[PDB]
Amino acid sequence: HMNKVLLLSIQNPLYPITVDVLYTVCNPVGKVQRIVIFKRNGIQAMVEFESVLCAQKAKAALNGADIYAGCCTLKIEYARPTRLNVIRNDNDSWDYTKPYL
Amino acid sequence: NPNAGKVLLPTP
Repeated sequence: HMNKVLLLSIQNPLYPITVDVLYTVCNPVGKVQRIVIFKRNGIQAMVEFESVLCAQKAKAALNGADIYAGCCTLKIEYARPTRLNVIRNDNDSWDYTKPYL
Repeated sequence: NPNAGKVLLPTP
């Protein structure tokens, strides 16, 4: 179901996957509000965008792309949660409306 | 797969 939260699966994650990397990946194509990175079906992340349109733009532009040449291939689907909540801003979760510390 | 071969960032 279309939604403003995307679920990213990072195939062949040869390099670190942190919120700063995913912000530089996603935000130029769709405005990001929150990012949560976790391990489940491999290295995965949910990214909450400002709107459904912004999430659709990010999904269209990034699905199947590699973050870095030859690795870190993105598989993107709509996430189940309609919103994300970030406990703290660190390397694995970030709310871009709120300060570090 | 229209983004096959797309690369987003310089390698670290």
